Amino acid sequence: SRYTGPSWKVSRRLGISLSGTGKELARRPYKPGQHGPNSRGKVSEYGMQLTEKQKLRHMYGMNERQFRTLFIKASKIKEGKHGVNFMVLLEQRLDNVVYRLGLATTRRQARQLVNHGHITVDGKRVDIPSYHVEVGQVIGVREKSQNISTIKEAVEATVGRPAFVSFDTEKLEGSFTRLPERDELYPEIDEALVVEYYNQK
Amino acid sequence: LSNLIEVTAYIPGIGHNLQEHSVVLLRGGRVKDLPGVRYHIVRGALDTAGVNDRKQSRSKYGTKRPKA
Amino acid sequence: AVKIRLKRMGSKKSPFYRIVVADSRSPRDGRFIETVGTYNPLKDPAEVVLKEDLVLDWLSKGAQPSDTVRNILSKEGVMKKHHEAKNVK
Amino acid sequence: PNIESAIKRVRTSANANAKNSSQTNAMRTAIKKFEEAVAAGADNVDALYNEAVKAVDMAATKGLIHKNKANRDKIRLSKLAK
RNA sequence: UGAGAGUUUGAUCCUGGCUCAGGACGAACGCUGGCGGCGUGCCUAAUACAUGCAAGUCGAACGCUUCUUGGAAAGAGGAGUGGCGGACGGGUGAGUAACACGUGGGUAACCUACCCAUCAGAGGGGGAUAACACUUGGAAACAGGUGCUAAUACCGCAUAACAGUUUAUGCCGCAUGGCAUAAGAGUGAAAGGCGCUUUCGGGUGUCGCUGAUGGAUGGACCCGCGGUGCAUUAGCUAGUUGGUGAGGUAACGGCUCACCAAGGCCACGAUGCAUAGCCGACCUGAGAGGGUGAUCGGCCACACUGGGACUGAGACACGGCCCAGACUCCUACGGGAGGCAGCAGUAGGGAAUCUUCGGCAAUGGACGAAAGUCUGACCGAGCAACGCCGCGUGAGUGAAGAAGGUUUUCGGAUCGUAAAACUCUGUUGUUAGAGAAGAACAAGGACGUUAGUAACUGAACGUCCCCUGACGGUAUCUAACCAGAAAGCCACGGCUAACUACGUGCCAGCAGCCGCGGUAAUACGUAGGUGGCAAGCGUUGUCCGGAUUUAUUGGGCGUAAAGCGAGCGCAGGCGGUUUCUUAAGUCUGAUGUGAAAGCCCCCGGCUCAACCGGGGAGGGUCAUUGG
Repeated sequence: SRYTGPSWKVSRRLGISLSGTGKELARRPYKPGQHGPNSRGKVSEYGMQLTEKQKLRHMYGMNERQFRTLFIKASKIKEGKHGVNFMVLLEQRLDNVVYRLGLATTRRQARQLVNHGHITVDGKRVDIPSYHVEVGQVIGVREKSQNISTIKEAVEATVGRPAFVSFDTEKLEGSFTRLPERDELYPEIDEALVVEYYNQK
Repeated sequence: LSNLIEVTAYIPGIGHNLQEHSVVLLRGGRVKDLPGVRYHIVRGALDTAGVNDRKQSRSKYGTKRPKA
Repeated sequence: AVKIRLKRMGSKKSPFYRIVVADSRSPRDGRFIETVGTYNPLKDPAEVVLKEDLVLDWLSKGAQPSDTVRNILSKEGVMKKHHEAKNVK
Repeated sequence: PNIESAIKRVRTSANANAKNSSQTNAMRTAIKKFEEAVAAGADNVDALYNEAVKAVDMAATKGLIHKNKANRDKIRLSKLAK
């Protein structure tokens, strides 16, 4: 499964945008349902760690088993911290590479582009979105049929291109220069609440 | 029971169809109503039948999904 | 009846083989004496690795190859060396 | 029996048993015939010692006693007469 | 790499139990389900078993017989004598508390078919028998009698002692003794087949045959140490413990005998009773630990229940023999036949566990000189969300919030950018084209080299032609078409994330622990909404954690549970100061070993991942030798 629901209730429940600052929390910044505008008392310190974890899980649209295995894998580095290495491994998945490069507006669109077989790493096609893109691998746009309507238009309007992403808008090749850093990556949510959430799992 | 030791067992839900000499299935679970009862029968698993109003936790009580 | 034979180590339809010296009564994947090289039927020019200093020692003690082991031991030039050590002295 | 080859082994081994027992009894009586004449103190005492030795030796080439049993036997008899 | 919470009271602190929040599984069952990849699937009655298959092969060891092409040579069948195989491979865990297993050693007490090497032989004779032909008794299974015949079948005679044993010599070892050399005494084997040269040539290639010695491989025996409950189980032994001799075995030995003696084992747990195959490993834990021994590998034990031997290099024998017993079956009543804990399958037991499938193409195994024949091992296919992993059931833009549902103080709020509408996409689906790797070979032809030869045939490997796929038209790749076929289960009073209506009225019902329900129930039952997970989601059972709640790590005994009513003392546990010595504990170095697969570290291949491969570390309370 992935998810198909209204995708905007989700942001109103975390209190974070999740869609490139394009405002879902413009009107009614409160939660969904009857008891939306009428908030109530405090939230535990279990609700806080759960809310941080859900923020990160819904950012990149993955499921709970895969999230937890990625977290367990990031723990075997021991070079740096354990939340930084996590949120950095999270960025190296082929879906974020298409999002950051700029071939798609959303992450759902980028996911459908990499699922339906329209992109290639090093020339060879790769079809599965949880792929692990390493540093220095020019991912391309299937030079067979790169004349599609939405890819073309979403290359023009560059809302955000980062300081670790390289790209050329003629051959349509991009790559990571090097690994990013927390200052360059959502210094807003957390990586410590999420680490504590998995201590008693 | 098949091993020939005797026990009493609670039958849950609203309304059943159990009569003398009908064959049933037991699971663990102790009721806190009176002594001497330590088991539950499971609804909709043999001669016993699922309850016929439920709409909310039909996986217990053994109710099938209704088109309503 | 010591032998030099192949031993299957793939998954289901991607086989791999270890070259092994075993007593002939043993099961194909059961007990053996020691391992002597490797062999890969895929990988279009098939891959052989082997020590070839234990093959020449077992051969001179009466071990005997199977039919495929003899083919891949002559493609490596091990049977010629046995020839030049035994019937030459 | 069920298998065809198991039916042949039955008669083959029956025949082997027959002749094996015949020849073992031959050897045993040769030895005993020497012993009963060394226990009497009789003339013609080295010839039947020779014959008993030969009997044991021939039984060992017919696959009836192992080979160490034959060494043991010849030793025992040697210590009795010669 | 060591997280806690609720619950004794009118309120408190301490003690204390009970319960919950994490994992995992050969799982079962309730509701519900789209696919691929890799794995897994009688835990119960070691219950009883219809039907098919699971072990044969050799005509280049030997005589016969039937055909297809009266004397003809080949091809294809049939039984028989003889060799080798049937002790492997495959199944199960009933017995077993012991050298059964693990780890470390010993055998100067040992055996070993096929395979590799070395030395020496391979001479000359004899008497039979199955088959076949005729014949008797048989319900049958099957038994007898007469006559002829072959061999690599069988038996004696020769020749061989390098084997064993005894004597002298030399060297040596941990008692018994070991090695090498010399003699002396009695003794023991053997078989041919197919080719080449064939002047009688009498020579020779190859595969077999006999004796002796090594290697390899497989087995046998003995020893140190280690892993379970009960003392509401303290005595156990009479071939028992030792000696002398005799027999016996591959082999040492009370292994078994006759005699002689009175010994052996036990509080450091003998004996008995109950339970159990053992290990690599697997789950959990911060660790020390605790709980399991299913898939895969190693060792053991058993084969309808209980005794025995025979053949053989090897069995006291898994689809062998003989006897007894229970059970089942056929019979002319005199008698006969059988053993799924091999693969499928059936009835029964159970909460519960699969097809009476294809093929020897690949790897291994038996026989054969080889083509080959056999192989339910094995390689593939079928069934099942049983598990792990991967990808879907669309994507983008879209408002004053369309209709409807729920609520409302009747203004509105929420389901909700969610639908609509516009533009896109084709992983999947469908239809149509193309389309694999897994295969290396044996055999058969030509050609070369080396060691043997009088010489050639052949031997042993090199180079080249030629020859084979069950899965299967499978994976995969290309073209067109369509958002169309593909979301459910649990919870929402506190623990613990997520609230309002209506119905009912200590009823109907709910609960893991606190506890809810008697007119305005966020705790029962529905609806709207919300939370957690998702092709799954909950429930019951079992184990480790939380539990310092058996505390070595790591607790206590004035009043909470807990100092024997007091002394005297055998065994045990622990002991003042100091000089020299020893090296049992302790510390340390080097060498051997602790299989493979697993966990872990680095690297690499399947579009990724599960999964697969290569190189390492780790794991001993271990042994030997030096400080």
